[PDB]
Amino acid sequence: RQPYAVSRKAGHQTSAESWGTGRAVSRIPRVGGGGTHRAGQGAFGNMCRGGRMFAPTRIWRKWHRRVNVRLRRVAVASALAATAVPAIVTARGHRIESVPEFPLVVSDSAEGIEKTAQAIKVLKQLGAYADAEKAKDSVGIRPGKGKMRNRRYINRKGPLIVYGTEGSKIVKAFRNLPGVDVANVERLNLLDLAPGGHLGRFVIWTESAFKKLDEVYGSFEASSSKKKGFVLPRPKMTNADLGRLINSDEVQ
Amino acid sequence: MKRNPRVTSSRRKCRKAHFTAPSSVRRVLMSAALSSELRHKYNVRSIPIRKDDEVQVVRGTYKGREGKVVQVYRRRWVIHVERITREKVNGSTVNVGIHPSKVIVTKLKLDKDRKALLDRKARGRAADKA
RNA sequence: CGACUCUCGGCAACGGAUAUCUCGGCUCUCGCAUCGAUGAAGAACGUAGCGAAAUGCGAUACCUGGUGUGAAUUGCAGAAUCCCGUGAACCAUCGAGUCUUUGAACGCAAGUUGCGCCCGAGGCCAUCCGGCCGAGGGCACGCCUGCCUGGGCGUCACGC
RNA sequence: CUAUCCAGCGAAACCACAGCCAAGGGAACGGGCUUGGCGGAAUCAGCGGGGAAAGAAGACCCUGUUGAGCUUGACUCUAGU
RNA sequence: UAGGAGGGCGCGGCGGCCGAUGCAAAACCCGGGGCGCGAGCCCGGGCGGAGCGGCCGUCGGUGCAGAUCUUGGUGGUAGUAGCAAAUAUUCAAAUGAGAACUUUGAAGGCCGAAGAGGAGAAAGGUUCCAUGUGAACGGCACUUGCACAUGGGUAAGCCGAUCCUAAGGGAAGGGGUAACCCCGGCAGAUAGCGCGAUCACGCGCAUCCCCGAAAGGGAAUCGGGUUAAGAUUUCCCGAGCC
RNA sequence: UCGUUCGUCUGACUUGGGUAUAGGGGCGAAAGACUAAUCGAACCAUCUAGUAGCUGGUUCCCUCCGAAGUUUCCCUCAGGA
RNA sequence: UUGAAACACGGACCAAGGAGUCUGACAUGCGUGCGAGUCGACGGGUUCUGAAACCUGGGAUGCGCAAGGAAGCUGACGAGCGGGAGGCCCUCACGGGCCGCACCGCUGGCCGACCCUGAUCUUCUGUGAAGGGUUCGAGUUGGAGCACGCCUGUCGGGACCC
RNA sequence: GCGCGACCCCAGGUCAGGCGGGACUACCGCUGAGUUUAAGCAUAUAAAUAAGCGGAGGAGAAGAAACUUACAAGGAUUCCCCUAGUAACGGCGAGCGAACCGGGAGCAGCCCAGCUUGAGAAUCGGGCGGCUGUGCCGUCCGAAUUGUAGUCUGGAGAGGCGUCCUCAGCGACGGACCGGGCCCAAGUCCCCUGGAAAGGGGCGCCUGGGAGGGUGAGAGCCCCGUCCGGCCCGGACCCUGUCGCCCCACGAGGCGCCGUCAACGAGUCGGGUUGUUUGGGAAUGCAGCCCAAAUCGGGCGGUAGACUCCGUCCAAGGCUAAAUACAGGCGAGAGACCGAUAGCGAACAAGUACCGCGAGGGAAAGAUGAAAAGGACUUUGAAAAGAGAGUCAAAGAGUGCUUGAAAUUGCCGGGAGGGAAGCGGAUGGGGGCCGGCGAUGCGCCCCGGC
Ligand SMILES: [Mg+2]
Ligand SMILES: [Mg+2]
Ligand SMILES: [Mg+2]
Ligand SMILES: [Mg+2]
Ligand SMILES: [Mg+2]
Ligand SMILES: [Mg+2]
Ligand SMILES: [Mg+2]
Ligand SMILES: [Mg+2]
Ligand SMILES: [Mg+2]
Ligand SMILES: [Mg+2]
Ligand SMILES: [Mg+2]
Ligand SMILES: [Mg+2]
Ligand SMILES: [Mg+2]
Ligand SMILES: [Mg+2]
Ligand SMILES: [Mg+2]
Ligand SMILES: [Mg+2]
Ligand SMILES: [Mg+2]
Ligand SMILES: [Mg+2]
Ligand SMILES: [Mg+2]
Ligand SMILES: [Mg+2]
Ligand SMILES: [Mg+2]
Ligand SMILES: [Mg+2]
Ligand SMILES: [Mg+2]
Ligand SMILES: [Mg+2]
Ligand SMILES: [Mg+2]
Ligand SMILES: [Mg+2]
Ligand SMILES: [Mg+2]
Ligand SMILES: [Mg+2]
Ligand SMILES: [Mg+2]
Ligand SMILES: [Mg+2]
Ligand SMILES: [Mg+2]
Ligand SMILES: [Mg+2]
Ligand SMILES: [Mg+2]
Ligand SMILES: [Mg+2]
Ligand SMILES: [Mg+2]
Ligand SMILES: [Mg+2]
Ligand SMILES: [Mg+2]
Ligand SMILES: [Mg+2]
Ligand SMILES: [Mg+2]
Ligand SMILES: [Mg+2]
Ligand SMILES: [Mg+2]
Ligand SMILES: [Mg+2]
Ligand SMILES: [Mg+2]
Ligand SMILES: [Mg+2]
Ligand SMILES: [Mg+2]
Ligand SMILES: [Mg+2]
Ligand SMILES: [Mg+2]
Ligand SMILES: [Mg+2]
Ligand SMILES: [Mg+2]
Ligand SMILES: [Mg+2]
Ligand SMILES: [Mg+2]
Ligand SMILES: [Mg+2]
Ligand SMILES: [Mg+2]
Ligand SMILES: [Mg+2]
Ligand SMILES: [Mg+2]
Ligand SMILES: [Mg+2]
Ligand SMILES: [Mg+2]
Ligand SMILES: [Mg+2]
Ligand SMILES: [Mg+2]
Ligand SMILES: [Mg+2]
Ligand SMILES: [Mg+2]
Ligand SMILES: [Mg+2]
Ligand SMILES: [Mg+2]
Ligand SMILES: [Mg+2]
Ligand SMILES: [Mg+2]
Repeated sequence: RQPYAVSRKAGHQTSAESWGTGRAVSRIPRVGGGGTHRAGQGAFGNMCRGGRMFAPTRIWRKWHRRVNVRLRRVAVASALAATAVPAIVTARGHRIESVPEFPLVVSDSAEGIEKTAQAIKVLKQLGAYADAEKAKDSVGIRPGKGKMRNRRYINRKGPLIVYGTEGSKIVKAFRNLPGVDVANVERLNLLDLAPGGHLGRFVIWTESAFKKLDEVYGSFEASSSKKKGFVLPRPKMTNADLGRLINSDEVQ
Repeated sequence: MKRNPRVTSSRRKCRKAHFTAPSSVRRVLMSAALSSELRHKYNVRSIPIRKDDEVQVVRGTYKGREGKVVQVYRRRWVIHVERITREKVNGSTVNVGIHPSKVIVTKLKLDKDRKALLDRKARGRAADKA
């Protein structure tokens, strides 16, 4: 967030002073002088016209909040896990009825593309282009004050391409497409892996990024991850199939 | 998308730079697309308009009406052209304003400096076409 | 039935809330360092074909000049060669110029366009080869370096 | 000369809703509550019983760990001599 | 009741998802139809003419009947109180759409010259004069006006300022002061030097600056004319004065 | 403020202009009078959104639970632990 | 307010604005991550829409893992009982026995302050075999803590508004 | 009846020159309150703050130990984190409150005065003159011996010896940094509604360009722009990159040794007392007055005191970027902010109109339409206006004109009323409104073809 506040001096650039009691009017401060309509009008209240606001907004609010580094990492792990489950992506709102396999992984030949037409053509072999079109035709002006606070157009979310060879040109080939985002594999971002707080961004992994996702996040072993002091969280259940638990021979 | 951190993407500042522009800038904004054939000839897509160009409004309520420009009226963001004109209640005749982006320059008033401008805007387009 | 009162709807008023806006504000961030005795900031008065304000400018007065762009200004009129050019423009920009009375304000003062003194381009006649009318321009305060003219047996040497 | 009427012009204080009484009960003096008396459109000009009428966050008194002016044998300081 | 908690309704953003909208969005109005116990919601019709809603997460300048609350509007009071000092107006005629209020004439009256007359100081600043007038204003009215609009007008050797001092005020050197600022006789080669001579020099320098009065002191002007508005003495005519 | 009736009217008289004294200061033939409708301490801005145990107000629905004016201490009794 | 329809005060009516918010410290409760650890918060490298994000250090920075004393200083030598959830074993079962977390109650032990005590050894002033205590500790015989978020409460700030 | 020189001081409209005032964010110095808190209040707190008075810059200030520490010690200044709400200070009450260590950002150290040319002021300024021109050179005056230049600064240094090692300038051409200008992809194709196509359908295209803005309604492709970069013009440059000519000394430095000297800042330190301030407590800084030094010495080592030892530094002269601050100014960029009673007081001729003698106070006020196409003309009226008409998609959007709420008023239609009305619960009578207000379809059968 960027900070926002009212002026330190709002409402307090009038030199008013209450009339006191005995003038058949309330005891609120009133502007001095004469010759204007402003003379005798209330001031310095938050109830006045032209006075303060109650408890004025100040720049030293808590704008930025802190989350533990290990909790960010755990959350990125859960978001990556949720990218792999087709029902989660489809629930989350991506048109995937024609993508070949999950997790959707394309060859490194994608890394070399340069042009946006080439990126579209690449999406055509895959099933992503239904989603990309969904964003492209769902772009529309943001309702409300956002259409004058420099937040004119909104759109949907399209596939998130992840690449492994840094300095590749797919970052520039895919940029112009509305709703489609491109990430590097070292620095995954939660705002992309789970927009809106909802799980299951439709991620398209390139073949370079996919094979080093293990080298980056590691496994259930100390120091296996490229990140220090981090191992994958373990779930509170190994198998979450209540059907199989309850209907197992032991339980039944 | 925008990468240069010197050009504003603010609606307020852009509307300032538009509606407060001086005449030397209003000329550049008063640009019109060339006709398809004259585009084919001069290898340019748009040109700022002149005193005596032949324009052919394509989208106003006066579609299809060819007319020479008679008064490019930079204050009200309009141009007055021959005979594309209406009648007041009393019967006086007044030229209407058509925004320059709604006309196409069918025939062009070749000044020598215009020839130079067409050369520059031609080779700029084509040196990046090739 | 009718008048009056209360009341419901329809329509009309008064009034400008709400709804949609916004060349404005606020907040954060970044780059730079540039006023003035070579007269600043501020103030006053003027200045446009038709202007009062605001914006601009200073008796060259909503501008002069160079450069850049390249055919306008515009509410009305007008002159416009101003059009393949030494070139329009309430255009941009900045080096050449102008910059009224004031104001630290500086000849003296100031409810005064008050009262002075000096130089002096230029002209007149000759009371001389001098004087009169001048265009302009000086004349403040403390201070430094130097120079000029000076003062005091403050210390002296030499002298009548 | 006004006040009254007429032409013309034309405000303000004030206003919870409003305006007939008796007795009772009640925050111990009700326009509203209870039991009665009654109660018939709409206006005119007065008047000063009432509306515990308007004017004013009572000045009389008290409370305040609020002041202020003044005094002195109050407490702590100070110019001056 | 004071109070506490839970679940929800509603306003405005942000990250997401699903949508509506020139075949009519937002808003607002309705003796329209419903849903919920309720906050509230959904639909219908009209005006409207360009945007808007729903769900999840989350955030907030988030919900009004009071505060002699603040700003703006509107009522009843109410066509009511009221418009009453300064004696007084009346009749013809003219203009005009329109006259108790304008203009001319006539008559009656008042001010009664320590005035309701003729001029000035300060103050005002164009109110002065002419022509025209839709509105507003002149607490009734208006053809009218000190109103609105466009024009015009203020002439100085002699009238004043300017000059000199009064009470007093500011100040150069100096004394004080943290510095702005405060003291002027404190005596300092004092602000200024002066006069005769320049064909140059001599003599003097004493209570030593500036400001301060349109009622103090004071170089000089009178008469007659003249303009829509200037002048008595500002212009013209004559005659003077410094 | 107006009307009538009054006080003084050659004097410690009435008055214009100039000028001096400016806030805990001025000035007072003394009333705490006057110092620009303000005076038992002017007015303007700022510290300042002064403080308040005191008065007034404190914004949506439903469901559920639901009291106290009593002890002890306090310059403590309108208050707080 | 014990008590309001009150002859108690505010309210003529309408529309819009209008009053427990922000920040710091602390605390309980709850959620999440890790868990004798936990925080990357000041910096550094990266960052092709980005004040974001990601990486980095820490071998001792904050808190926590040790406390008692004013201080010099010293600094936990290892726990039993009664009731207990729950499990287990025996019986046809009723009933009986065993292990018994948490928590509650009881008694102790060890560290330290104060007191008391004193074999040996030792650098003669130190140690400390044994024995202690109607004393005191915010101790130990349970490692649970750190960080973030939310509400509530106390306090400082204008601090619910006038 | 003198001529001289020095000192000290005059007056000069002398020649040449520097000063004063303005802005307030940030910065430096002085001065300096109280409201408040302590539930009173007087020390304390507010606060070493607000106000007052001055002074600068792009940053200012500080800065190269008379430091801290007690360590295995480190090593200028400034800022951030931690130290730490801790030690300390406080009617030990309210409260207040730093530093060392450590980690980071950036790091650069320097020059004077004194003993030191004495064959000899080697120095500096000014007038004039020249040239190559931010200076150099010549000449003449002056400053100066009461000391200019050079060497030196404690880490040293001066001397003496030594193989030795180290030093110079001018050109070009860029890069780099800054400003400016110009240029740069793609539909305006067909149909429909529409006043307007930027809407819907269909057929297509660009995208290293779908930031934003304009254009007659939701415009990637109409326009300005955005991405990639390209081109050219001008600046300061004083940073380095390579080329070219110029060849680095008997001077200076460094290094090694020697042992002889070894010079170091005064009403200053330091001490008493007073006042203020601090966390600084037998006194943290500062300041006034008095006392007033030291050279085998002086200041520190957070409890005053004397002695012994130890750790440490060298004041009383000066300069110094970087990291840091920034409601002012100039130029930019962004926003989970405000949307005309909001947000700056000011969206607008807002610090304006207006008030006050003056210090000062100080508002209100935004929206026609796509385009004025701003209503010709006819007629009633004295006129404003009305009624027809016309422009427009609509003017009932008609110059305070987008929509147009309630309060409140009028007219039309209905309803009801014996000193209130309104409201709750019953229905009843009027209205007004509801066809999802209320159905006609299922099974069995026979054709007649589907
Ligand atoms: Mg009243
Ligand atoms: Mg405001
Ligand atoms: Mg009448
Ligand atoms: Mg009664
Ligand atoms: Mg009553
Ligand atoms: Mg009754
Ligand atoms: Mg009457
Ligand atoms: Mg009556
Ligand atoms: Mg009466
Ligand atoms: Mg009465
Ligand atoms: Mg009272
Ligand atoms: Mg008390
Ligand atoms: Mg008192
Ligand atoms: Mg006493
Ligand atoms: Mg609020
Ligand atoms: Mg409201
Ligand atoms: Mg209200
Ligand atoms: Mg209420
Ligand atoms: Mg009457
Ligand atoms: Mg009367
Ligand atoms: Mg007389
Ligand atoms: Mg008279
Ligand atoms: Mg007149
Ligand atoms: Mg009238
Ligand atoms: Mg004089
Ligand atoms: Mg006089
Ligand atoms: Mg006189
Ligand atoms: Mg004459
Ligand atoms: Mg009288
Ligand atoms: Mg007098
Ligand atoms: Mg007088
Ligand atoms: Mg008075
Ligand atoms: Mg308050
Ligand atoms: Mg107050
Ligand atoms: Mg009470
Ligand atoms: Mg309590
Ligand atoms: Mg009572
Ligand atoms: Mg009563
Ligand atoms: Mg009361
Ligand atoms: Mg009332
Ligand atoms: Mg640790
Ligand atoms: Mg047990
Ligand atoms: Mg609070
Ligand atoms: Mg107090
Ligand atoms: Mg108190
Ligand atoms: Mg008190
Ligand atoms: Mg200050
Ligand atoms: Mg400096
Ligand atoms: Mg700590
Ligand atoms: Mg303090
Ligand atoms: Mg283009
Ligand atoms: Mg189309
Ligand atoms: Mg657009
Ligand atoms: Mg002080
Ligand atoms: Mg002291
Ligand atoms: Mg310095
Ligand atoms: Mg907001
Ligand atoms: Mg406003
Ligand atoms: Mg419209
Ligand atoms: Mg519109
Ligand atoms: Mg309207
Ligand atoms: Mg209504
Ligand atoms: Mg009656
Ligand atoms: Mg009823
Ligand atoms: Mg019924």
